[PDB]
Amino acid sequence: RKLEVILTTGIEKLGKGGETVKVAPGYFRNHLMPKLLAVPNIDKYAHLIREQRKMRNYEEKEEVKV
Amino acid sequence: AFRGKEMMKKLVKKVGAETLTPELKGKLKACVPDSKVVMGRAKRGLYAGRHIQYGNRVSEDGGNKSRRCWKPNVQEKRLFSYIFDRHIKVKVTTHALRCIDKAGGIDEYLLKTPYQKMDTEMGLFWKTKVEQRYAELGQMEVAFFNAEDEAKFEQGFKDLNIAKKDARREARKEARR
Amino acid sequence: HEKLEDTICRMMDNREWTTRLQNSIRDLIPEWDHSLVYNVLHGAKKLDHALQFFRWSERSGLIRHDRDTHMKMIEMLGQGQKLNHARCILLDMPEKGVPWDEDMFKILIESYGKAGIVQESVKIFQKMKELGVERTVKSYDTLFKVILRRGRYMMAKRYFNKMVSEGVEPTRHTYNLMLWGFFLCLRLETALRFYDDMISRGISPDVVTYNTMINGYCRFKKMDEAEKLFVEMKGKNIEPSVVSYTTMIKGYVSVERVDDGLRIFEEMRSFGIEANATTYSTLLPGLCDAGKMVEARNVLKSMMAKHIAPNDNSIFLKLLVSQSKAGDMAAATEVLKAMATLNVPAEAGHYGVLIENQCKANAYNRAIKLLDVLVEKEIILRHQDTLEMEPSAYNPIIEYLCNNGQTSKAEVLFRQLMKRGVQDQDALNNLISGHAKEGNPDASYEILKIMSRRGVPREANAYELLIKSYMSKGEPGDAKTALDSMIEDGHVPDSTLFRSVIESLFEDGRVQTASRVMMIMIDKNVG
Amino acid sequence: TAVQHPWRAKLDKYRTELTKGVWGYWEMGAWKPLGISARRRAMLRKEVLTAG
RNA sequence: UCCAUGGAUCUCCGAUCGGGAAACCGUAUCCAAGCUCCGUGGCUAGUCUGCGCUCUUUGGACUUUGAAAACUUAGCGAACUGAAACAUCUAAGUAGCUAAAGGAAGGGAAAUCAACCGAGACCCCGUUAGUAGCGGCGAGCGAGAGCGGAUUUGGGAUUUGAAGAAAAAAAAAAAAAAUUUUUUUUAAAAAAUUUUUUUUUUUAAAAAAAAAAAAAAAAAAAAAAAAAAAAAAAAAAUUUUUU
RNA sequence: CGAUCCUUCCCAGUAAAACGCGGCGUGUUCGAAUUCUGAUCGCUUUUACGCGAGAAAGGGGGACCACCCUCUAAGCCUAAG
Ligand SMILES: [K+]
Ligand SMILES: [K+]
Ligand SMILES: [K+]
Ligand SMILES: [K+]
Ligand SMILES: [Mg+2]
Ligand SMILES: [Mg+2]
Ligand SMILES: [Mg+2]
Ligand SMILES: [Mg+2]
Ligand SMILES: [Mg+2]
Ligand SMILES: [Mg+2]
Ligand SMILES: [Mg+2]
Ligand SMILES: [Mg+2]
Ligand SMILES: [Mg+2]
Ligand SMILES: [Mg+2]
Ligand SMILES: [Mg+2]
Repeated sequence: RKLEVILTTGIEKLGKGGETVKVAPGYFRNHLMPKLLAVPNIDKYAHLIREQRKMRNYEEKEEVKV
Repeated sequence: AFRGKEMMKKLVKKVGAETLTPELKGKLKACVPDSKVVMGRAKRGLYAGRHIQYGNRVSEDGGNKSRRCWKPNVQEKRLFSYIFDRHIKVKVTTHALRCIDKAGGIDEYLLKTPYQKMDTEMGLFWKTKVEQRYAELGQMEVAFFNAEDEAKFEQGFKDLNIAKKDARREARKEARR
Repeated sequence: HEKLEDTICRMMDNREWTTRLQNSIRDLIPEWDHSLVYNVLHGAKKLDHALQFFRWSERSGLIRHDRDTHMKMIEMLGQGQKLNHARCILLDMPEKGVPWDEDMFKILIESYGKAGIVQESVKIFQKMKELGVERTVKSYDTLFKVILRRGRYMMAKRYFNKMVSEGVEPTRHTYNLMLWGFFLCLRLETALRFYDDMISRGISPDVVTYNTMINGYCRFKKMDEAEKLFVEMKGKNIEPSVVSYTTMIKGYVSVERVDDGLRIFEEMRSFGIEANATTYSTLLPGLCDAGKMVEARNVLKSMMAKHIAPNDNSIFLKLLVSQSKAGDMAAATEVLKAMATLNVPAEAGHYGVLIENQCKANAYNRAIKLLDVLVEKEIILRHQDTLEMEPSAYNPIIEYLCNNGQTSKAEVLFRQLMKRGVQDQDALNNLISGHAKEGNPDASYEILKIMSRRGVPREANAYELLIKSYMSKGEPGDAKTALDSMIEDGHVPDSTLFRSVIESLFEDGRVQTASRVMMIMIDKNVG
Repeated sequence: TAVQHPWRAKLDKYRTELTKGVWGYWEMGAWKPLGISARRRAMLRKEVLTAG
């Protein structure tokens, strides 16, 4: 069994931030959930991560271009 | 046996029977759990409907039968809650753990499970508390800031910290003096 | 490609309003603005979809609605008589920071007026300035449109006194609406005094103004005054309205004047556009009650020569029965084909009345031709229809068809009629006689079984001809079967039929069956 | 006059539904159960057929 | 004396304010409001005001449900005994202990039966039948469906009007067959009512003006008042009106 | 007062399955099925999300498969006997 989770930061062997990955249930439940390294892949948290990353990455892009 | 009726009696007595319309009474009967929960420790945990079974242990050659029991796979676990930002220490079955994994956390399990499936007055309390906390967060927003505003705020906190540390040093000097 | 509002409305039309549909719609929309919400609300296939979208978009925090969005919601909520919805939405607008405008209130007043709940229109007209909003001109006119339609006339007088008290100039609309209410509510001298008050202000009457006067005088049963008002109307160098001449024809149809309606019909060539649907809707009952036919067939041709359907669809059967009782049979098929070609589904009465009219005058063959396509299209088994085939419409034709040939289509027609409501004794007896004389008395026996199953009482003579049709064809065993059915029914035959039955059994070699007939005539003592 | 046939109201309510199927029908690619259960539909059919 | 109705008084335990060897001991709860009496303090000293308790009234704060035979639904659950011993089996989900609910509870309108014919929620009574089936295939245990009765019931989700270039149809002309086939041109004409008060006109008769309402209880809740004539109270010019 | 809808429900950790018991349920594991702006194909419109067509979901009927019949689970309420 695996759980689909959406990463909030970059993890070395997993993937980049905002990307959905599959992890062991104990891994997410006991490490990634309390440290806010990943959220469960449901629609409310997917929407939250997508829109907040859109705002922050848009601010970073607008700062980086000029 | 008739757990819905005895829990309804407590609910009516606590709230007040004058506050309740007939249609609200009909609705509240549909929400109060009435599952067959007998064992005392299940009323204090989150078992998701698992309950101890009693049956026969059957010998191999003779077929002799003696009474045994089947116990649920209960573990005391700390489950992280997003809306309280802390761990909640609950006696759960592993079946309830698997249901919570499917739901996406203890908060989402409490939000999505209907009132009748909570099986327990304490489960009703926790579901009500998490629903109220999520309703409070549902009327809020956060504003974000430009990187130059972020730099100004970083410098503002730095000046506050330096003022606090110099005030502490001067307080130490004056209490020494 | 596609726009976004029509696929949003397709989404709300095809799927239940769940949370995942809302999430799909929210992920579908890249940017929120007022025009998107306006075109979604305009394009919604149901009102409940529009209300769900309007509440979800203001409760999700995705947008804050503006004045025209609230206006559209209140307009279409009151147009479908969801009055508390539009009241409660309007009563939350000060708290949203969106200022009240007068036009929202006057739409809500019209909404309460369409439901005939004019008391609330009066109340909210009073409570405009209590809430602190302008009440200048349109609110008065629509309040009058609401309350004089109900028939409040002295309240109209007082409210027009308040209308002229606080320095607001009346327009032609205000006087026309109160004039319509006063002429409607049987106040002659009041409406003439208000006409004088209109003339004191010196605003020029127009086509609608003279139309209101001729409507009022036409309901006064005073047509000479309407004609002299039309003389005054022509004297004022104004173009003739179609509504004015239609009102003339309505007043011409008080008792007789179909020919005056003809005479002013050629006066439309100074107007320009003749064929409105309401004139054709209103001219037929006068000629139908009068009994005038020659100048009606040509304009029945003309109304489909200009593609016009009447406002009332029951006018076709009225003209059918009047024109058939006149005697023009061959134009009744033209009326049937016109009914089939405009919109109207032909019902059972539209064929049945013509079947009766054809049967009463020696024209049975094309009646059979009509009945064939009536059976084939199965109009009798239609549930939408209101006009059903009357007992006058099948009792003579079943008599003819059974007495003069085929009883197969007679029993087909009556079996289609039994499924609707019909268990008439005369038609079933006619089927019995027809099947007996056609050489098929088994069908008469099964019709008698239908009588026994359906609770219809049975004759004693209908058994006699069944028995003798068995005996003529050479089946006396079936004759004894029918005799048993007759005795079990409770009727006793005559000794001549007993002699014929016993002889036909004896010369057929059926000794024991004849012995049973002999025993039953012992038990009944009939010779 | 409504108690001679008290089943006309149910029949008028379910007339458009009863054309879709016996137990259910397909809508938007998925199977959907019928609005009247099979035993109640059978009772309605018996009431219709006992009156011819 | 007695009866009917309504009142006054109305010790204690069980027992619930705390303790407790049941019928005893200890108990001014606590806190906002406004009122007569009470006492003390302070002003420029008069219908002067500002601080208090005790007890009275109305509230709101803690918390006190609560008993009860059998029936019901659940949890746990024997052994003697029978099998001519005994271990599967039987006794028996019985005895017992425990919990919760109600005057009844429970069940209940088919993811049910049938067999290609059809039935039509649930429970109770009769029958099928000690049959089918289960079983050291031993001892024993033992249906269902159907049929006959009793009661006879279904309701809801749940429904919906969908407000007014080319194809087709209808008119006029044309040809042919015994009506038919083909081509050519085309704001309003519906929205229905009654009471009361005042001032006028007009031949006591009936209509004119301007003032207040009700033709709402669709939906439920809150409040005032419960039918004719007369007595008293309050307001007004004891008396009238209302109550 | 005013024509009264603004939500207990999102609905699968379910049905089934393996082992153990049992009053068809239950302990431990585990785990589906058709649509989530339906899809596919054809048509005009001549460059639609219209019009038509076909096939698509589950349970049961003494292991199991095919066909047929019948029903629609995974919490609606309900008198009397
Ligand atoms: K034993
Ligand atoms: K023995
Ligand atoms: K022994
Ligand atoms: K019940
Ligand atoms: Mg005590
Ligand atoms: Mg023994
Ligand atoms: Mg037993
Ligand atoms: Mg017992
Ligand atoms: Mg009890
Ligand atoms: Mg009781
Ligand atoms: Mg009951
Ligand atoms: Mg029976
Ligand atoms: Mg099977
Ligand atoms: Mg089988
Ligand atoms: Mg069948």
